[PDB]
Amino acid sequence: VFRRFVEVGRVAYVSFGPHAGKLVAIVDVIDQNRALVDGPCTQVRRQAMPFKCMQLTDFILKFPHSARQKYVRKAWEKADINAKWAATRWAKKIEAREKKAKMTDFDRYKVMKARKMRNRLIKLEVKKLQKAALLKAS
Amino acid sequence: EGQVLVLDGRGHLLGRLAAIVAKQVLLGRKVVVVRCEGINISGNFYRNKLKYLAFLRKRMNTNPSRGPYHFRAPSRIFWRTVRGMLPHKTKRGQAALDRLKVFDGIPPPYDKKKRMVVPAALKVVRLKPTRKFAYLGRLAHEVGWKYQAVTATLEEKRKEKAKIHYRKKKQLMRLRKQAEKNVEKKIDRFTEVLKTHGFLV
Amino acid sequence: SGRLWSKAIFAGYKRGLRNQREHTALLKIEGVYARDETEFYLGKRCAYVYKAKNNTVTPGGKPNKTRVIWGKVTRAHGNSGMVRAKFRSNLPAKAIGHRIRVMLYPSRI
Amino acid sequence: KASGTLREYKVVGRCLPTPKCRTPPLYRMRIFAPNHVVAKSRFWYFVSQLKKMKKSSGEIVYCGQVFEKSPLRVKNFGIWLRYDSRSGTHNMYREYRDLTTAGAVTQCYRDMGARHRARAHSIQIMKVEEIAASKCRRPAVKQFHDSKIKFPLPHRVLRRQHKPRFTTKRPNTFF
Amino acid sequence: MKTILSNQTVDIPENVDITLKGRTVIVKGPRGTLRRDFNHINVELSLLGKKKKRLRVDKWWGNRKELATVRTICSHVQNMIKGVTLGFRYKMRSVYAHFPINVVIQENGSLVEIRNFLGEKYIRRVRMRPGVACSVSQAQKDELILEGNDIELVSNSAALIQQATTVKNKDIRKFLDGIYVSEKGTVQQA
RNA sequence: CCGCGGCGGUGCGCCGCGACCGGCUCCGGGACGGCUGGGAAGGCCCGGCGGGGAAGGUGGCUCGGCCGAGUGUUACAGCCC
RNA sequence: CAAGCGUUCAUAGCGACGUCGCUUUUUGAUCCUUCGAUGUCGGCUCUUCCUAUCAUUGUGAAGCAGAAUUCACCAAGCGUUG
RNA sequence: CGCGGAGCCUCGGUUGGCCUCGGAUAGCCGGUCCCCCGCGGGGUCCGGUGCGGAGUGCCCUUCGUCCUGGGAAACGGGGCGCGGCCGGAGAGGCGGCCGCCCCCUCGCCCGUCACGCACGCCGUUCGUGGGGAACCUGGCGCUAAACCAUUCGUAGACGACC
Ligand SMILES: [Mg+2]
Ligand SMILES: [Mg+2]
Ligand SMILES: [Mg+2]
Ligand SMILES: [Mg+2]
Ligand SMILES: [Mg+2]
Repeated sequence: VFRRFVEVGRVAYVSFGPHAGKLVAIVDVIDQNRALVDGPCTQVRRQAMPFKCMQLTDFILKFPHSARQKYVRKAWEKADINAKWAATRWAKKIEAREKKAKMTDFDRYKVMKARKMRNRLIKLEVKKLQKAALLKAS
Repeated sequence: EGQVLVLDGRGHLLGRLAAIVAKQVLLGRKVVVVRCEGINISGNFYRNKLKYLAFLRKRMNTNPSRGPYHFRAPSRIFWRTVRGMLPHKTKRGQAALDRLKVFDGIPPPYDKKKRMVVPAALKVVRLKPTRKFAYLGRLAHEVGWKYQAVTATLEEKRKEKAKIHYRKKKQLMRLRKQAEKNVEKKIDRFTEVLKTHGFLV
Repeated sequence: SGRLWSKAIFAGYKRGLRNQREHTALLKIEGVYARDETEFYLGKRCAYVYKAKNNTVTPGGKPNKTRVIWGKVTRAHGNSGMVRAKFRSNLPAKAIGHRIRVMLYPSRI
Repeated sequence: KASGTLREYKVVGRCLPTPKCRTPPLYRMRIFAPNHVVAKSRFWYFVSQLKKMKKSSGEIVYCGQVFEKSPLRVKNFGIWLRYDSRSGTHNMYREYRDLTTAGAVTQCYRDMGARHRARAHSIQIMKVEEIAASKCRRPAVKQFHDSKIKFPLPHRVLRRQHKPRFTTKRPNTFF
Repeated sequence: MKTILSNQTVDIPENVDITLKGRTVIVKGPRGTLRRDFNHINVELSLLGKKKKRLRVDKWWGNRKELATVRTICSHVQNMIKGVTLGFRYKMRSVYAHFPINVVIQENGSLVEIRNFLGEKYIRRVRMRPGVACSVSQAQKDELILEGNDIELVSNSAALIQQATTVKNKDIRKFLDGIYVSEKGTVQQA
């Protein structure tokens, strides 16, 4: 059973291609592999764009089925995608990948350290929880 | 990557896998394909049986003990298909095959190692869902294995065992997560520096 | 105290099918599967390194058992992030599917 | 003719003037091809069938793109077609639902390849024309065609099957 | 041509309670419980009707030959519902010129034992499948009653004895003897 | 002899660097011409003139908590085209 | 393909006038190999393969009641004699 | 078995990752208040994740040495430290879990000083007590069979075999 019903107005994140990593309102469906697509506030012209290069989100919005930019400018703008996206779990694990690649050798030295002691302060508690789990078993 | 490879044959495509194995065998990487019964083939069951039986009739008339060896175990069957994709007349090709190693079921050492999966040979990916097939296990049987029953009962015995480990490992993670929450203000300015350059979010 | 010499395999020497041309070797660097990827590996020194039987001199050292053919990556080799490298002496074929050790120290960052 | 992605290299050309006839007629064909040099060549194949006209005895006056008046707006392209099968030579109505006359036949040429093993050098376009909603016959097209139109992308394979050429995780295909 | 959608709703009665584990439908009514897997056919089985009123099978990016199957799943589900409410009854009437076909059920259903078809000494035996209760009728002379919940199982089993009883090296235009199915119906009719 | 000053030849053996130049293979930028004096689009609005899908609609039916959801039809615009 | 025969009825079984093929166990063409010569006909013995199935196993046909018989399928498993 | 000293040679390497099952028009995990079974397993309910963050795009562990004199962290680690009980057999070869001795006080911030600063240069670093082939110390065990010859034939050319 699916939950994402490629409508007139599924917001879709463009997995890849010339406009990778941008949201896009599917204005209207052309064919069995191509949509008429537009990302007003994410900077993507009304153009054709295939279902293979796009993945799609729980979000919908409500322009009708060949509305003309100004009207998908709104419906995006209120409803407010670019803030609601960024409270999602997408946006925060994207913009994490981002931040690892975007990481100087310094940063990485810090983490090496910060991890180590985290992973000890976490470990000593796990050891102590098994002590309490063994004394509970007694 | 480096070190020894372990590939879990289930859900793969007999030759599609073997081409990928054989490339990396020739680049010096040690591969160990496991669980070859599970390995599966495009075309319907019989098709490939009929195609195997065609193999079995191919046989050196004037003496057969020289003639082609139609090994019956899936390990061996696959080996063959890998081998046909090596230049095995030559020294690097035989030196290659030695870097390969192939089992029916999943043995000592290799039960006890995490283990990988070639999506580009993986059946769910490479095939269409409305198409027919053989398991090299059942193929191997109807051609003259003796050991489909045994490698079943042993793998059921291994699965039951592995499940215990999976469940105990499951129980340690539940301790990790509860112990993060039971100590989250003397690691609350380390976890900070993790999530800032991406790690752990 | 670690890599530096970054990990790579020597795959074949540049070849057609009923020919092969032993100047240029084909170098399969680890973690590089695209021709976009590979523009770092250009110009870098590399080394097929061995030991063999008789002792030989070692700069900053005593005479060791180790020797090296000592080369350089020229350019990329087809879509998949393979690289072509020509060493000073030609490579000895023994090395096919072994290590060679591509460095950083003619960096261009 | 071959292909790439076609373009409307529209063209007009007179049969150059003799002493007897000084102002001979001009004729726009919607020649419909991959560049100029062929779309030039392709009116004259085409005109030489119709008129008594030829590369010696003529001139192209104007050749130039006609380039889409409505390329952000999806449209129901029909095409009174003609081809040459291995047997005979055959007329067709066919519908493509692209948003741009050229791209619409770009389809057609790729299907005549596939649905009939007809190569471009055998095909002839009589005329493309965009059609309204109604007056579409082909159920293939006649479905994309509604308002509350609805998909999932059911058994979505992974591509990037070589980024991780191997992995521990087996893929996924429900999304 | 791929057809964007095809679907069908089965109207489930108030007696029964189907509950689908993903794709696998299980059905429990008065009579018993049945199960079946559509882990091949590949469709989307929703149970949309609240209280519990509709099975709806979708099909979705399907070309002609899978569109077929929408309706076939839809059937093996009705066919289950009729089985677990009413239950089926295939009757099969033995037929002859001469040697009386001499039937005798022999555990509960299970063994259907046939002496004398066409004077043959070999006593044909036939197993039923699990859940298929054969029984020799009354209110009629040469007539079996195969009761069961599952159509599939009940009609192999008819056919097993209908086919076990076949003549060889004759005119089967003339030699019209054996046991064969006369009436596919139900236990309870309503 | 100490200069290793200035000139002319080299390198014992392994090497590394630099800057000109030839040929190449690449990679960043930035400025313009034309064109159906480009098509397309945007924004701002405005004042008009028409047609289709189809409603913040209405209505037959369904499903859910008047409202929300589904289908069906006339089509004006309080959507859009 | 099909005009007929087959009491009737094309096609159970057949099937004209035509027409499309294989096959290399028939003979021809040909002259590519061999004339510093590859032992030239039959018989015996002995292997193995093919099917272009004569038997037998399992089948579908008949103008098959039985009996007996031809048409065909998988089929080359074991048979083919004095 | 342990732990000792030289030296032919043959090479490949230059952190590890210690684990479910499988599905794919679906899965993952939590928690059960409740129910059944043998700390577990199965069930039902709800709550989370699901272009997956108890993510192989993954996790871990560190990588110039020690001084000493603060904070954060504090019983961690060791002595081929030493005995006993496990569990693991598919071709185990590995874990695991318990006493006692002695020794050490290490992850992260910081002060504070130090280590041949070899005067821009190469095979640097380890898996290394590698694999194998030759020889110098102690304790405990060890203590042949095979072939020939002969005989026999159960076998025969000789060979082979009983
Ligand atoms: Mg070394
Ligand atoms: Mg008879
Ligand atoms: Mg007649
Ligand atoms: Mg001779
Ligand atoms: Mg035959």
